[PDB]
Amino acid sequence: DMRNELEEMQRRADQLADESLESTRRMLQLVEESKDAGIRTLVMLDEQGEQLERIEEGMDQINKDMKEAEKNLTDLGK
Amino acid sequence: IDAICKQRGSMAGSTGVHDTVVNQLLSKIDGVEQLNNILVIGMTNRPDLIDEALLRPGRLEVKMEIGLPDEKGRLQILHIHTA
Repeated sequence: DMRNELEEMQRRADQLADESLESTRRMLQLVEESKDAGIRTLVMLDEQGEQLERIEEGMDQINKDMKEAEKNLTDLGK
Repeated sequence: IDAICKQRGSMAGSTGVHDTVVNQLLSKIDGVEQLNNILVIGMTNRPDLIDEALLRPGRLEVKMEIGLPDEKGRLQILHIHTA
């Protein structure tokens, strides 16, 4: 009558982490810095676009003025 | 202490967590590194269940038995509790 039976106990392997808290924090800090740099680039790019738009009008005005002056001088000369 | 420390083996489980604990305790109390600024006191009701290894020279090695008091002890206890 040496017929034995058993029961079982369970253990849980550690969840997936303990490497997600050293590279993670550095990743977040770098992401924040990149976000700030992107915001600054946004602002600078908008300012540059405004300045180019401003330049356009003066360019067109000088072109028109020179063309009209040349035509007038030619007309009077002949 | 008998809850944690029991004879190696003599347990029916696959995890085997009752042996690593004892081995770690034995290594820390008496290991390669010499730590000599600690004293450990362990009290129990069933000295037999304790693993034999822990009871030897070097490890523990001083053991006291607290028995039932005598007439003088009974008188002192009654005086203490009736003061």
